[PDB]
Amino acid sequence: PTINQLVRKPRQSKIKKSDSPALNKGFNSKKKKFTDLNSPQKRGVCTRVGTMTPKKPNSALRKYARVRLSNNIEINAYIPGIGHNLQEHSVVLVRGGRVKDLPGVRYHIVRGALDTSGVDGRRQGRSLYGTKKPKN
Amino acid sequence: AVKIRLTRLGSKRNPFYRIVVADARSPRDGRIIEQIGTYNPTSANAPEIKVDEALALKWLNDGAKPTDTVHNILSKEGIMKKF
Amino acid sequence: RFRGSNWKKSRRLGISLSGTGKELEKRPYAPGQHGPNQRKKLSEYGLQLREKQKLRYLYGMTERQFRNTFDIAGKKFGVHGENFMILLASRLDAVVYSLGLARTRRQARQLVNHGHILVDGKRVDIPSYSVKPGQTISVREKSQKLNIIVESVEINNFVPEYLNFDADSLTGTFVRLPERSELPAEINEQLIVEYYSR
Amino acid sequence: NDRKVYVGKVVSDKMDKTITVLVETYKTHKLYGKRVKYSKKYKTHDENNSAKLGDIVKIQETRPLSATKRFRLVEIVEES
RNA sequence: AUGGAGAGUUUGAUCCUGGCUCAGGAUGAACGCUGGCGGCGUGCCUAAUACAUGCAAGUCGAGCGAACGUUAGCGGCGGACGGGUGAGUAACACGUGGAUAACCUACCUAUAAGACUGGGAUAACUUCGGGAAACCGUAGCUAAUACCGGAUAAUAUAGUGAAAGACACUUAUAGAUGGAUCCGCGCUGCAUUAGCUAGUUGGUAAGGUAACGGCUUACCAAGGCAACGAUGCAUAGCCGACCUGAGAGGGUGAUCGGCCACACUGGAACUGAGACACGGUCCAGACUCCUACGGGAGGCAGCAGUAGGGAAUCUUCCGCAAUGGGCGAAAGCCUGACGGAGCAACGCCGCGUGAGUGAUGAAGGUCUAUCGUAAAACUCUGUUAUUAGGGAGAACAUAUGUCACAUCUUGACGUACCUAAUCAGAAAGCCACGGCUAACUACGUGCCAGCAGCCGCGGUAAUACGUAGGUGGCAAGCGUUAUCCGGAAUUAUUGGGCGUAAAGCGCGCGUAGGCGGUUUUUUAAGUCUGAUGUGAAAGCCCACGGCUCAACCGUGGAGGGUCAUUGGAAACUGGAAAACUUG
Repeated sequence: PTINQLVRKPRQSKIKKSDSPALNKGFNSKKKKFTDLNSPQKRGVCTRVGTMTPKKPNSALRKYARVRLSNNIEINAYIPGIGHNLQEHSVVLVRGGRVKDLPGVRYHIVRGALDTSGVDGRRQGRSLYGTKKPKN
Repeated sequence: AVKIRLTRLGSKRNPFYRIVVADARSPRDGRIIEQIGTYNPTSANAPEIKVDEALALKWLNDGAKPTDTVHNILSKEGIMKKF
Repeated sequence: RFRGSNWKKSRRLGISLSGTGKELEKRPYAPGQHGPNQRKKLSEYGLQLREKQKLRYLYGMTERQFRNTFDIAGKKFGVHGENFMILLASRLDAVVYSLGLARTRRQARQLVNHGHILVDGKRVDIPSYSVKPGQTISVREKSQKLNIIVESVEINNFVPEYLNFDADSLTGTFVRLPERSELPAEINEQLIVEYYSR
Repeated sequence: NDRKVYVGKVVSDKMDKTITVLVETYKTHKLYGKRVKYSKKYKTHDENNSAKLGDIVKIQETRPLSATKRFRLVEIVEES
């Protein structure tokens, strides 16, 4: 803890990397290179539906979504809830980041969000997987 | 070339203004070096005319004359016509 | 004002704390979903949120609108804990809230709907004001008082200091901001405005 | 508003008065506070005189009257 | 110095830790929801996009060549224009002091040399003409306070231009304008870039910019460098702003820019009361293009709008009236500078959509007394809504009579404060629904779907889930969107380990220098601190006054932060003489 060589030679900070690096980004075609944006809002347009089986910690069954973002790369999602949207090819409002217990996926759906409304079997949630005009 | 200016931070509810010596080719708002004070031309806020223009009335023989319909404020005074 | 319904609030808050109440036409013990069971135990955060159960029903001391004078005069005099409890009831909606002209808790704020308009100032038919040294809720502009507010001229006397009703206006505003005594009993100071700063 | 008495020492020189004086000062950085001493180089000039092998002198900030050189002052300590 | 209590983290366990997820918000912060209204404000932040056009500083003269100052364009203006920004540079582009032994000038104001003498040409009227037009040819022109001899005009210590209405001209000269000729600290990162550029060192040129001078050139020697960042070199504005710390300030500097890089493009003969010029002037380029294909030259980094990319990403509603730039001895303009706004519940507020309420009150919705002091059906406020008159500010002007200055000259929004009688014209709906992040119980559910902000839940009592009456926060507000702040003491300028997390020399060796005996020290610099300069701030360590309080303005006592003077204390890092010696 000696200060001579401290202006001769400095120190570092910690070492951390931020969250969702292949997110918060809008891929170019005119100038071909991405934008570092951290946008509030964004879209999702669909390529498949997707589902993998081996689930230990829950040990029930539920699928997810394989939705591609701009212009030739693998981007993957998951539908956290009791609502099955047996759909695809949508145009939505993204939710950024991952919910607990799925590795590598960081992209999601807001309730409603211009494509569908949601799993309409919900009426008590009034704020989960599709819930609009709910008597409070 | 010299003209009058004013300051701006946040109030009105009565036509207010200020006294200063800015440039000619510019708007009502201008930079002020020797702050002399402000001016209240709302005929209601008499306690706001604390302008001590000491370097603004020294343009009499330097370069100044009533312009832009502002002679009414100088009409009450008479520190000119020295030539 | 109300924002719902209240009078189950015997076991939610303490009480509105400046009246008689609508507490016990029934079993007033169990607060919610405990009817065949024990009481509610103690904490600080259970304590803190009990405090603010007896702040947001006590008055219309709504969050994100009231702590503000606490931090505002956090540059003015004294550890602001009891300053707050005398900074949420040192208004003309409080120098006239203990004045006893209301029968709904909203009618000390609604003392001026068409009641007390111009307290040396401009007609203001509102709940609150800026109750500085000697600041009332005084007589109406083109009226004086109404049959829903002047119907309780001194509906209870001995209304606090700085609420010294010189009547037919139904308000008293003797001196200044009020010494926080003549207000809720079982309340504290470091559990009014020392729970909020975190 | 006058002109200082900037001083220093000398290092080397080339044909027909490519003269110079050293510049230095007492001061520190804003970050990690040590009394480390520091310098930068200057540009004075003579006929050929104020030069290498001992010219502890003064310098000036005036009109240079010079190519990119800047100084006219020599106020000395001594010679070798 | 108005001083730092965060959710849970260890193996199995107290214990020294270990930082994560994470918090609350604040963001030009909004998306589904929800869409009582607004005070005032900002939104090509999608793409410094290609274009539905024009759009923009503009018109005129008792001083001047058409008509009963109209009709010129000489002359003046403009042209570098308001506005648009943060495409482009590590740069005096940027905030402040500043040698001027690097500077001057008409616009703001008074003037001053005088107002003498001049010729006469050019715009229009076009005078005369070929031909898709209009592009171009003949070509006297008629004047102008002017294109314009000549006198001395001032710096020989010997430099010229003035052609005034009426009871307005050109010069010796000025205070000034952007600036700045420039000085200084302002003036970031990349060690995967040191044997240093030939001009590296600086003197020496005919030259010249209001401006010294390797600035091109003028003459010669480099080791000038030198292991210290030569140099390369990547974003390339700064600075009143905002969240903010206790304080050092610490970062982003977008509404808000006072200063500068920048107008299709490379230039550009030009020029200016201020230059290579955003609707100029020409000639090279690739663009949607206009053209008897004279060949036109235009692009909204200036309001719109079009195909758009679109989390949202706006009114072509109006036209000078809030300031006159310019033209004018004058009455007058253009505003697209500045204005008038669908307003986006974007900021948050001004407060309004129920009352006197009510005996526990029912026909009971998780539970099986709970939110039930639920209800009804009675009354209370104007404040939303039927109308109404709606004139809030404020002083404008040769001849009016003789730069202090002024009347027979200032209502699109010019109707606001709208008390106003006033019915009852509801304040969408809240999350998880246990305990922490604050929450209440359960039928559906038998692992079938499935709960879940770090902790964390359904396999036959989800005090989590599907759903259902709400208590903790709430009523213009519900879950989410992600940015740095004290918090993060996971920068350590205040607040950094050495054997052990995640950490100590292969060492004989060892340049630069960070440090670097005792005592007196010659120093009289600096610190001790300070006379001074006391040169302004709108507001400062503060507070307050105008204002239906909130959108919009102000007294500045805190001297403007060694700024216009260098100090006395030698106790010392500091021009630095030695002695002590056993270390």
